[PDB]
This record gives sequence, structure tokens and C-alpha cells, in this order.
Amino acid sequence: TPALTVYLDREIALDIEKAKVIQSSIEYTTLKNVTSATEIYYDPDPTSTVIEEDFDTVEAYFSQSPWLLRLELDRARMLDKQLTMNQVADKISEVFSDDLFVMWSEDNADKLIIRCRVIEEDQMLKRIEAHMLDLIALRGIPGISKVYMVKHKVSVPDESGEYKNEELWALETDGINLAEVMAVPGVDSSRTYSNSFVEILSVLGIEATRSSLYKEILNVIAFDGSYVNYRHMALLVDVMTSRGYLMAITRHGINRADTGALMRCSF
Amino acid sequence: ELAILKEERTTTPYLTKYERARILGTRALQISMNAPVLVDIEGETDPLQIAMKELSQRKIPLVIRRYLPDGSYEDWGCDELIVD
Amino acid sequence: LGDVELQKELNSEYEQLVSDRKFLREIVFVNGDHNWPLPVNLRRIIQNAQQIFHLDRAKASDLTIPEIIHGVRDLCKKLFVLRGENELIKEAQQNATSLFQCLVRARLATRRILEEFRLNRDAFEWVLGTIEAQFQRSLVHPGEMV
Amino acid sequence: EDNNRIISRLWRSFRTVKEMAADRGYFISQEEMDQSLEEFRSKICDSMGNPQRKLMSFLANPTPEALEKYSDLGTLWVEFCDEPSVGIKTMRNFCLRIQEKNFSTGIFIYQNNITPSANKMIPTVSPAIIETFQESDLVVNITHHELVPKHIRLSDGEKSQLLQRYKLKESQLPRIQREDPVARYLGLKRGQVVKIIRRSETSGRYASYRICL
Amino acid sequence: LIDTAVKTAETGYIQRRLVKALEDIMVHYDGTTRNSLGDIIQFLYGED
Repeated sequence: TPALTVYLDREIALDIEKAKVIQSSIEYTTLKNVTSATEIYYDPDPTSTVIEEDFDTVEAYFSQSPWLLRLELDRARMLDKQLTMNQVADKISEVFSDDLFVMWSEDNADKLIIRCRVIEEDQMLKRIEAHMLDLIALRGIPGISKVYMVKHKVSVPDESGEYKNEELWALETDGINLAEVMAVPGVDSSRTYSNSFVEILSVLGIEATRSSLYKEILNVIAFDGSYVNYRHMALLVDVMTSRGYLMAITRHGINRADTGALMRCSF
Repeated sequence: ELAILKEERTTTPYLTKYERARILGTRALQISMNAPVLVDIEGETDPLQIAMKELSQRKIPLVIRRYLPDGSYEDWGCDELIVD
Repeated sequence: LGDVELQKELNSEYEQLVSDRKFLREIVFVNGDHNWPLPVNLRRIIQNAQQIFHLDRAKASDLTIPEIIHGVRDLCKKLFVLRGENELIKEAQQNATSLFQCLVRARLATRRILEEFRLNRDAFEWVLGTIEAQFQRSLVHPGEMV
Repeated sequence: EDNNRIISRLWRSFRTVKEMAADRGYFISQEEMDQSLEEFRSKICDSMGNPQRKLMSFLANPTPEALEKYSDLGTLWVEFCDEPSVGIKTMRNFCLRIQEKNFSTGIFIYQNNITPSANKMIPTVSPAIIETFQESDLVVNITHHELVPKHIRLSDGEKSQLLQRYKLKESQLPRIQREDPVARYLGLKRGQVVKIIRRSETSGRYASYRICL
Repeated sequence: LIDTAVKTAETGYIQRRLVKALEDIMVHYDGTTRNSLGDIIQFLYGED
């Protein structure tokens, strides 16, 4: 269960619509999410079409190997991600230059259809289609499956020095990509937190990993309502990260230490 | 070389519980096997009771040798350690 | 009334308290939680002092303010954790008891002592002695297989 | 558009590296660090707004305080690679420029990646020291994050005094990997010792040392 | 019942691993916290 705790900037954290905008930006949405159906139509004429589904569309749009690739896009999800089909058609074009001529229907079009024309071929076309369905990224940081809109409560000193709770908005997500999300504009890069401490070691050095590991252990233990004196968790985490790298508690890490042979053999 | 001179002795002056137990055990063992008694006894027959009575008066001829992690060591006389 | 040396001493004390408040509230406990495990009850020690010397009634104290401030400050410098004269040793010693010293100052403030507790001279001195002894008794023991 | 964000990222990286150099002990003019986005744009962005990496490579020198604190703090040179990938020729010309310039330290910044063959000769530019960073890595200064406390490198005298204080050996201290993000940020090396003052919930302030490798 | 039966064994195993990890840490006279080799883990046990 990887997850991130994305804290927004001061003025955004108190705004909902900017938060939705940032969510949309971060969300790693791919064409397959918005894509609905795919069909390989051999359109014999590179100049016109024998398909009545986009016949009027292609004819209005107009003003090599005849192989054509045809696909259907779901209006509902695309509007849900508030991205127009022109952006998708562009991204498709600029990912393979113009290997397949790209055409797009209209907003009113009953089918948001893109025509891709290759300029043995049958299997090549389906391979390229399967590659489109996977490798093309419309938006968002890779690795983030979904983003949640969470409201946080935080204590804060007041003008009189008194402490007042303060409802704040924040984003908690799934999947892990720390270096990227931390760099996204409009996100506090000093408070982003991840629940996978190896990432912390990779990115935020060693001490950050130490504190995060303590936080994880404390969160686990205190969950049921139990409470354990701090010094114990401190000693444990410090032992784990004494040698500058995560020393897991198993035979591998422990025996890889340089203690006496007798001590390690007994384990 | 390994010993530390009396003037710069830095360890805690108090007597740790573990030192307390070791000293009591050693003294009681000694007394209980025909050793001199440095303090008067009224009616107490148990060697270990005698040991705590002796300690309470600070009359024990034992020097604790504390080993520092490096290997160097300092020595304290049981007469000079503050017992709670 | 209308003194100045008392005023400067007490301004120094108040400045120390303000510095402590800012330090804690900014560095240590950002969320503001003010309940944390620490050695030596102070409430219990103070109320033991009160009971022992029968500090009831509204009897006027005979405890000069400079006595109070000097005693508190001196106590802050006697809570030994490491016994050595190395610069590093002194710095570490100061770092270690920082929070506890902050608490001690927060409690043994002049207004509080002279109004809410109303200790005499003997009671205050005995309180200082007990605080010292209890703290020195609340340290980890060398050799503990922690 | 994409140009706008690209320029923003490049400027953020520039500020990151400037603060990095400053903290390492070198001086930089006050006007430099606070250099705003648009003045930087005018200074570097061309008519077509494309980045000018050559136009932003600059030189720095130690401050007198650091200089007397760390006698090894020699001149420092930063340079941004124009090539998306770094090869043998690229490092060769860079090393020649460093050597003829007699720069004690050099920092190289690239865009995509470096070929391992070129990376092999990096440690053969002695006695000069060369370090490399990826632009993405410098988009956000790590040392500004909450969880990371403040690391302070130590003089040799301080380290000797510390070992004397704890009567330690060099190896007995806690170790930090040489490629630990903070360690690279500080330009650590072998045998150097940092000092960390950490927020503590039982004392308030805990001072911890770590030796590098 | 099944839950208790399974959980007990895994918790016992974790206990054994932990103990065999931290069985040599000892608070030395200097106030440091060092394992068998003398390597220092904390400069002051619990920082207090």
C-alpha cells in the first residue's frame, strides 16, 4: 500500500477549485483511460473514406499505403479530465512525429474518432495500436495511479498567540514518485511525505529516512491505542540506520554486519 | 596508562544499582565464609543483611574498577561513592 | 515599588521565559501539544512542600525576588547529566537538559511562586534540594542492556 | 506553454545550485540568490526564449570565514552541459578547461544522462575534484524540507577534538554513504565528519555526528 | 480462533528476530550507546 501525503501551498490549501486543478495535473491519466474502442479499418482511399461513421467528419476535415488505424474515445472520461480531444491528437502526433497522419472529429461528433494512417503490415498495425494503448501518457507524473482530495485539520497559533484549528485541503495519493511530485509547481516541496522510506533514503538523505521510519513505527503501534515510550522506537530506528543504509532485520542484513562470527552464527 | 588519575575522574559519582548488587553479593559471600567483619553486629545472622548494614555505613573495602568503552579504566573506592 | 535593579532582573527573567516559549513553540512542538513525558513531578514536589510547612493562609512571604531568580538560575546549571569540562561536554550537557530546564523555568516563575504557592524561604530551599536529588536519581544506569 | 515551464524549471535549478554553492562556503552576491524569474529570463533566455546554458555557467570563490575555517576550500566552477548526453569528448574538453583554469573544484550539470565510459575517467582529474548532477535532481533543494535537519561540515581540528572527546576510532562513528543526496549537496568526501542538530521530543535539541565514506 | 493461532507464531518470530538484533546494545559509562564492537548508535541514550 504505497501512498503519498501531498501538502499544498498556503493559499491553495484553503482553495478547493485550485486543488481540483492540481489534482487533474498530477493524475497520471493515459489514453487507454479515455480511449473507449479500437478498430483497424482498411480504408482503401488515402484521400477519402468508405466508413460512414466519420464520412461527413473526414470530408469536412479535408478542406502511401492505404492502411488506416481507427479508434474511439470516451467523451465522458475525457470531459472528466477536462482535456479536449485536440490535446490528445497532438500528443499522439508529436510522439511519433507523423508516422500516422492524425485526424480528429468534432466536439459534437457522436464518436470522438482519431484516424491514423500508416504512410507484412496487418500485424504491424495491431502491434502499433497495442503500443499506443500502453506507452502514451496524456498527463500526470508516472507511477501515480490515483489522487485523493483530503481535508486536513491542523493546529496553528493565532494573532493573539492562541492556537486555533484550521481546516485545510491536502492531497493523498497512491503509488510513489517522490522526486517528481515534490517538484510540481503549486505544491509545498518542503513538506511532501511518502510512506515508503526507501524512497526517503534515495531522495531526502539518511536522517529524513530515520525520522520517517520512526513516524511509521509510531503510527503502527499507536493505532490500536497502545503507547510505547519514545526512547525505545528511537533506539530501534537508530540501530536500523546506523551504518548509513537501511539494514533490514533479517538474516541477510544482520549477518552481513561485521560483528563476531560466533554472534552471527547463533542467529 | 589505562588508569585515570583521581583528579580527572569523570564518571557519575553515584552508585549504580548493578554495582550495588555486585558489591552486596561479594561482601556477603566473603563474610559468609569466615572473613573479618568491619562493623559491629547486634542480632542479625544472615550474611547478606550484614552486607547491607555494612554498606549503609560506608565501611566496605572494595574498589570498583569501571572499564570505559575504549579499554581505559578508572577506579573508585566504595567509601567515596554516593549511595542513594 | 518603584525599583529598577529588581526591574532589570525581572525583565531578564521574563526575557528568558519569552525566549523559551518562542524556542519550544517554533522548534520542538510545532503542533502546540504541551503534554510530554519528563522526569521529576513538579506539582507533587510543590504540594509536598506546601503540606510539610503548612503554607496555607495568606501569610506574607519572606522570600526576596533576587533570591528566587538566583536560585532558579543556579539550579539550571546544576542538573548534571555529563560530568566533564570539555567544551563539547558542556555543550552536550546544555543541549540535553534544555527541555527540562525550560519546564523548570516555566513552573518556578516569580509570580507563580509568590502568589499561587507562597513558599517561605525554607520551603523554596527544600524544593530546590528535592528537585536536584530526584533528577539525579532519574538517570539511566551504566550497563543497562537497553 | 511548455517553454514557460521549462524556463521555470531551469531557473529553479539555477537558484538551487546557487544556494548549494553558498552553503558550501563560497560567496555569492545578495542580488544573485534573489534573482527573480524574469530578470533571469532576460539574462539567459534568447529572443526565441530557448535556454542558454553556456551563458549561465559562472565562477565562485570561498568566503574569508569559510576560507580560514576550511583551508582546502579552493576556487569553484559551475558549468551547464549543452549536450543532452555527456560523452568522452565532452568530459575531456571540460577537464582540459578545468585544468588550464586551475580550479580546485568543478560542478557539471547535464540534462538526460551520461555515458558510463565517460564517467569512468571522472576520478582521473586529480588533484582537481569534479562532481556531476542532473538538472531534475536540483529542481528542489532538499535541505529545505522539514524532515532533513541542518548538516554542518567540520574542520579537521573539530574532528580530532571530537574523537578525543569520545576516545573513538575513525570507523566507530555512524556512517553516511558518500552518494547520500545531502552528502553530494555538501560535496562530502572520505574521512569527513558532519554535525547534525536534530529536533528532539525528550530533550528538544540533539546534536548528532556522522562520518562519511 | 484461526486468527489467534496464526498470529501468535508470527509475533513470536518477530520477537525473536528483534531480540537477536538488539541483544548487545549496552549503555556505557560515558553515556554513549554502543554495540559489541564499540560502534556508537546514540551519543546519549534517548537523548536524555
